[PDB]
Parts: sequence; C-alpha cells; structure tokens
Amino acid sequence: VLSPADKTNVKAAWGKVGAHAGEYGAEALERMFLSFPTTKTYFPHFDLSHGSAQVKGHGKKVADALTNAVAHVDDMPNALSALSDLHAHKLRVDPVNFKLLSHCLLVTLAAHLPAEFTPAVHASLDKFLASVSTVLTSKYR
Amino acid sequence: GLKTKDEVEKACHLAQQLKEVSITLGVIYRTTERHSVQVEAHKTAIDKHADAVSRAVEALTRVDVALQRLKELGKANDTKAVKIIENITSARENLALFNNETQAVLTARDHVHKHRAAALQGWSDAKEKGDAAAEDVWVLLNAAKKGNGSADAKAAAEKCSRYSSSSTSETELQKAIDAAANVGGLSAHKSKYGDVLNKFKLSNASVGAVRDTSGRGGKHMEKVNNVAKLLKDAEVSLAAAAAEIEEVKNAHETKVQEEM
Amino acid sequence: HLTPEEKSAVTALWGKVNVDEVGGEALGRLLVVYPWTQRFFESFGDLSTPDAVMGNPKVKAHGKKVLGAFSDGLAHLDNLKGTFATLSELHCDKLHVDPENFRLLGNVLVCVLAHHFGKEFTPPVQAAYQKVVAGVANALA
Amino acid sequence: VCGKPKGSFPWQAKMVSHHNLTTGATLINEQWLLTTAKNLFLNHSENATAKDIAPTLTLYVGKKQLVEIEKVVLHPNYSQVDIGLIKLKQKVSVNERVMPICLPSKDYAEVGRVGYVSGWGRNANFKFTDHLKYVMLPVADQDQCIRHYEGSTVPEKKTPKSPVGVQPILNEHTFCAGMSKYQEDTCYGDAGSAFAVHDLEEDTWYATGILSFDKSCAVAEYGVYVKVTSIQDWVQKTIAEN
Ligand code: HEM
Ligand code: HEM
Ligand SMILES: *[C@@H]1O[C@H](CO)[C@@H](O)[C@H](O)[C@H]1NC(C)=O
Ligand SMILES: *[C@@H]1O[C@H](CO)[C@@H](O)[C@H](O)[C@H]1NC(C)=O
Repeated sequence: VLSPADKTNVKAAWGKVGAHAGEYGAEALERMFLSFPTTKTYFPHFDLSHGSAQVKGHGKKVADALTNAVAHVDDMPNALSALSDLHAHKLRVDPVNFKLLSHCLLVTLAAHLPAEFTPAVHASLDKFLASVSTVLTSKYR
Repeated sequence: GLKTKDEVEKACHLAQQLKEVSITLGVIYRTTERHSVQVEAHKTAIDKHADAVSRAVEALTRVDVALQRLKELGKANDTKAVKIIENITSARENLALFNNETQAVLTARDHVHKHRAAALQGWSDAKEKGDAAAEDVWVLLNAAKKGNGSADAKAAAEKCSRYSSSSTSETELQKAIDAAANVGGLSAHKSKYGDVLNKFKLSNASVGAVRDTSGRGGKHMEKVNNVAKLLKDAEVSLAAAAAEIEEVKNAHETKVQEEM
Repeated sequence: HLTPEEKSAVTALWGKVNVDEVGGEALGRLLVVYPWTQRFFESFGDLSTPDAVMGNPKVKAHGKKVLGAFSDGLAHLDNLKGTFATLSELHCDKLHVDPENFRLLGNVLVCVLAHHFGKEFTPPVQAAYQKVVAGVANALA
Repeated sequence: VCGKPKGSFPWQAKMVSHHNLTTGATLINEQWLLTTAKNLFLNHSENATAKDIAPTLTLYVGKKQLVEIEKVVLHPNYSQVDIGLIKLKQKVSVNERVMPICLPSKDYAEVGRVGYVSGWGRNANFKFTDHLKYVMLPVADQDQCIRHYEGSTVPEKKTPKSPVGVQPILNEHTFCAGMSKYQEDTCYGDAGSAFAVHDLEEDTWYATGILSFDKSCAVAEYGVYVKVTSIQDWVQKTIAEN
C-alpha cells in the first residue's frame, strides 16, 4: 500500500529524474542483464551489447510505463492493464525477474540522484516498484 | 593473565555465556510478539463491540431519562414503568458486565505492554552489559594465545569459540560466573558479571508476566464476547421498552397539564 | 567466482569506503525499507522513525560489525563458506534468521555503495559486487 | 490426533504443479487435505475434471515426504467457494512433523481473533521460499475488506477496486485478514494454507480459513480466506463417501 507520504516521495524523486528516464531505464536493463544473466533469456532477439540502440529504445518504453504509473499512482492497475496481460499471459515472465529489475532501477536512481535517495525515499520507491511488480505479475499462472 | 589450560577454559566458558545472554534473550523476547498482537486484537474487537451494542445502550439511556422524568412527576411507581424496568434488568446487568469485562481486558492489555517494555529494556541492558563483559574476557583470551603460559593454555585459547553451543539460563550463567571466581584476571569484573545475570533474570521474568497477563486478558475477552452478543440480541426489545416508557411518561405529562 | 579483474575492481572500491559509516547506513536502511527485520534488533532502542533509525548509535555500532565481516569476506573470496561457518551457525542455528534477509541486506549494501560512488559504481562493478553479496548470503545460509 | 503441535505447522503440505509452481494444502485428517480450486487448476484448461488434474500433481508433507494422491474432489460450487479436497492413497504416518489440524465447531472468523498462516509462497524477493515461514495476522472487518476491493457493500455501487488488478472472490462464505505488525503479508503460492486459530480453553489448533486470495503481497491490504465452518458439512460428506 502506498501512503500519501510515499506518493509524495515517489512523485518528487521521479520529477528529479525528469527527462533522464529513458537513459536510466536503459542503464537499469544493462545492469540487470550483466548482474543476472538469466534475464537475457526473455530477449533472445535483442542486441544486448553495451550501448545497444535496441536496449536504449526498450529502456525508454520501460521508463514511459513507470512515468505513467507515477502519474496514476491511485489507479495503477488500470493504467497498467495492457502491460499486465502482456507480461503475465503472453510473455510468462516469472515474478522473480521483476525483483531483479526493481533492484537495478533502485541502484540506478541511487547512483544518479544521491541527494534525493534518502532512506525514506528509498523505502517509498521500493514500495512503488513492488506495487508495479505485483500489478504486472498478479495474472501469472 | 590466563596461564593454564584450566584458567583458559573457565574464561572461555564465561565469555561464551556472557555473549549468549543477548542471543538467548532476543529469542525469548520474540515469543512475546504473539501476546502484543493478541492484546491489540482485543482492543479492536472491543471497539467493534462498543459500536455494535450502541443501539442497545441508547435504548437503555432513553429508559433512564423517561424514568427520571417520571420520578420528577411523582409517577415512577406507575405499574407499567415498574414492569418495564423489571423486564430490562437483565440488559442493565449485561451492560454493567460488558463495562467491567472490557475494562479488565483493557487493563490486561496495558499490563502486557508494560511487561513487554520491561522485557525489552531488560534485554537491551543485558546485551549492553553482557557484550562489554565478554569483550573484557576476550582481551585475556586473545593475549593467552601468545607468549608465556603453557602450550596447553595457548592451544585451548586457539580453540575457544565466541559462541556457546546452546542457549544460556540463570543456572548456566551463574555456574560460569562461580567457576571464574577462582581466576585472578577475571575476578576484577565480578560485579559486572552479577549485573548481567540480574538483567537476564529480570528480562526472563517480565516475559513470564507477559504470558500470564495475556492468559487472564483472554479469559476476560471471552466474557466480553458473550455479553456483547446478549446485548445486541436484546436491542429490538430494548427499543420497544424505551418507546413504551416514553408513552407512559407522555400520558402522565398530559394528565398533569389537564389537571392544572 | 571472481575473475582476478573483478576481485581487483571490488577491493579497489572497498578501499575507498568509509568503514565507520556505510555499515550503519546499510543496516539502518534495511530496518527502514524492510521493517520486519527490526524484530532482531528491537534491543537497539528508538527505531520509531527513519531519522531515529539512521541516527541511533547502536545501529551505527552494530553496522560497523557487519561491515567488518564483509571486509573479512573480501579477504577470502575463495573460501566464504569456511570464513562464515561460525557466523552461519549463529544466524542459522541460534537465531533462525530467514536466509532471504541476508540477500536483502546485501542488496541494500549495493544500493549504499551506488549512493556513495555514483558513476564509479558502473554496471560491471555492480555485477562483481552482486557475486560477493550472493556469496556472502549463501555462506551465511 | 489433531491440532496438538509439538514442527510448528505439521498440518502444512506443499503442492507442486506439473509446470513447477508451488502452492499450499492443509492436512485435515490422516488421508485428506484441503486446498483451493485455483491451485488445482494451475497448468490446466478451465474444462479439466478432477480426473485430469489428480495424476499431474506432486505433494509433500513434513521434511520433504512425498505422498501419493488417489483422487481430487472439486467443490461443486468452486466459483463461489474456492476449494478442493485431496485424497491420499494411504494414511500419512503422524509424528512431530506431520499431523492434521482440527476442523472447528465454533466460528473463530471474528475481529479480535489472531491467526497463524504458514506457507510455501513467494517471499520478499519473489522466490519460492526455501524454508517454511509464517505470518501472524488479525481477522479484519468484513465491510472494510469489501470496500477495499469492491468500493461498496451495495451491489449496484460495486466497482473493481483491487490494488493488484485481480479481484478476490468475496462473499458470505469468506473472511479477510490483515497484515502483520511488521507489514508482512501472504503472496503467490500461499493459497491453500490454513488460517490457524489457537483455542486457549482446549489448547487446540483449528483451521478457521483456507487462504484463497494469495495475491495481496502487501500491496492490497487483505488476504481472503474460505470459512471452514461454511464447507464443513460438504467436507464430512465427501470424506464419508470416498
Ligand atoms: C518495472 C518492470 C517492467 C516494466 C514497467 C516493463 C515494461 C514493458 C514495456 C512498456 C514493454 C513494451 C510493450 C511494447 O512492446 O509496446 C515491455 C515489453 C517486454 N518486457 Fe517488460 N517491463 C518490466 C519488467 C519486465 C521484466 C522483469 C522482464 C524480463 C526479465 C520483461 C520482459 C519484457 C519483454 C521480453 C518484452 C517484450 C520485448 C518486445 O518485443 O518489445 N520486462 N516491458
Ligand atoms: C548478510 C550479511 C550479514 C552479515 C555480514 C552479518 C554480520 C554479523 C556479525 C559479524 C555479527 C556478530 C557480532 C557478534 O555478536 O559478535 C552479527 C550478529 C547478528 N546479526 Fe548479523 N549479519 C548479516 C545479516 C543479518 C541479518 C539479515 C539479520 C537479521 C535481520 C542479522 C541479525 C543479527 C543478530 C540478531 C545478531 C546478534 C547480535 C547479538 O545479539 O549478539 N544480521 N551480524
Ligand atoms: C520443471 O518441470 C519440468 C517438467 O514439466 C522439468 O524440467 C522438471 O521436472 C522441473 N525442473 C526442475 C529444475 O526441477
Ligand atoms: C451449491 O450452490 C447452491 C446454490 O443455491 C446451493 O443450494 C448448494 O447447496 C451448494 N452446494 C454446496 C455443497 O454448498
């Protein structure tokens, strides 16, 4: 559950990210692929080399989705319905992977927005990404 | 310093038991969480009961305010009023029981928290003291690995683990302290050892009090649940009684007006 | 297993860590982000707010001890099992700590390193630290 | 015989689907377990029968003790009451690690009641837990829970409000439970596990509910459980007949 205080923390931290969201998304994927090689199996036809344009493109889509969730924190399931069917039913992404990407996004934010990444903000963002991860996996069977 | 195998073994055992104090107590303390959860659940249930019985309570209050007016008119001896009062006396008795048992539950809840806070503080003090005393013993044990002192003393010091093989107790800690009384270097810290043992006993006893208090609370809560249901079940007949006595009171008001 | 190149990037980074602070900050954050961990540490006194947690002397002190054990692990990457056998016996057999919490602390530590090192905490250095935290978690389990 | 644990949840079983998804089941006598209909249908077509399902399941109790299944019985109204029964080919041997939980005579699904829910579900890292864990949870107010997932207790005012994007089955046959003091919840694979209540007068443990909605994961606020008292007669008849 995101409290009003969490929502404020998320909106502020993501407001600082601003236009860097695509770059941060691409770096979180890059960190995920390199730290947890098993994730690469979901992208057999991607160029996953450092600086791949295909990864920068995907990082931008992932970031846009998160931006959209931040904009609609009170109605996240609805905002993410198409994505939730995509990930759970069509792609069948095991829930573990969402925790890997969530960790890598937090690492990316900590490295890029040190001023903003206080303990309370870290708790709020972990909770936000846990809500996104749950919405995207609740249909998995 | 520790120069014999015997001194090293007595010091080793003591250091382990002092270090074990915080570990054993954390485990014991964590058994009180179920009681904190239970007593918080009692409070929520009491709030729900209080809400559920409020209509029955409101009817009983309406009955008393109609009766007070009948007393003012000198008509409280009206046979219908008397009959209504007799009919509602079980509910009046049940309301007094509900008030008393809920208060007993809430006092037990306060006592659980108070004993838990003492157990926590006891654990924290025991750890502060225990870890420090174990560190002072380790100064001697570490020094005993080198220099003078027998090869057997050094080997025993090299073998000494930081941790006890099992959980400690008042008996085991006391046994370790008493054995170490014979050891020169350790003897300087005897009062420190005593305070650690008293904090262990205090924490442990507070945990026992949490458990006993929580049991008493649960018995009171069962009575609360039973009497709350009896009051809710009487709600409709209590509302009927409040209207009847209000009618009686209204007829006596109009009889007084018409008689002036 | 760490390439010698990875062992190198890791110890290179570690050499720059404020040994007196990052331990308390990683433990402090574990307690704020994953509050159920507090039940092992309620003996630390006031943990009621993130500032109370982060500023608590007992959190700081205990943090130093945890970090110290990670430092020992770094000196023995080849034998983490043997190095952590006594500690595993404490956490496992005496404390009954769910082994998932070791991974959470490790991950919080990675976040702290990212927080303090920024850009220097590159994806390849993260990947090497992920091997270390997993290795330390498995050895503690 | 039942509900006297020496190790802490000897009634807990672990079910594994043909596609390696872990779920829960609960031992209710020496030869029968309760679980959910959703658990049973994992990796099956919505048109599968009990006969199709049964030979595709793997079940363990105690310290990895594989037990062979004879058959499965789906609740006749499983879209309303998310339940199934599992019959073993033979009785389990009861000991300190394997023992049934008692079925209750009283309705312990009241606010003011605290239950222990053990489970093999996914943990904080979304990995199926290696070690059995449990949560202590309080029974929550039914209306609070209904409003959380459905917006209103009034049928014409209901809307799908579930914070996780999937709706639980909520009705007169179910109860809700909250989240732990330390905000721990149930998650994927925990369904089929018992909401166990300790009757202090008898000093016995009872299955008050079977976890149905195991998708809250500390995102939605409540787990939803099938009330054992509401299926007790059906359970007894089924066991007596098979
Ligand atoms: C915060 C978590 C995540 C978000 C917000 C997210 C978002 C999305 C988005 C927006 C798309 C593009 C839909 C489109 O093609 O138009 C998608 C596709 C995809 N996602 Fe996810 N995703 C997440 C996590 C996962 C994870 C953890 C994996 C696997 C490890 C996964 C694997 C995929 C794959 C394989 C595709 C399809 C690639 C393609 O054909 O374009 N993502 N992602
Ligand atoms: C994975 C990295 C971890 C490391 C390197 C680590 C390190 C250690 C060390 C070195 C000590 C021993 C200090 C002493 O008493 O002599 C210890 C004690 C302890 N640790 Fe850990 N630990 C880790 C994770 C955990 C986690 C996840 C928890 C539980 C949430 C845990 C809870 C404890 C407790 C309760 C103590 C005992 C303090 C006492 O009462 O004596 N730590 N830590
Ligand atoms: C997963 O299930 C398949 C059979 O459907 C098979 O690979 C194996 O039995 C399971 N995998 C593991 C690692 O146990
Ligand atoms: C199944 O549903 C119908 C609904 O009216 C009910 O009459 C019947 O008794 C239910 N069966 C069981 C076993 O609950």
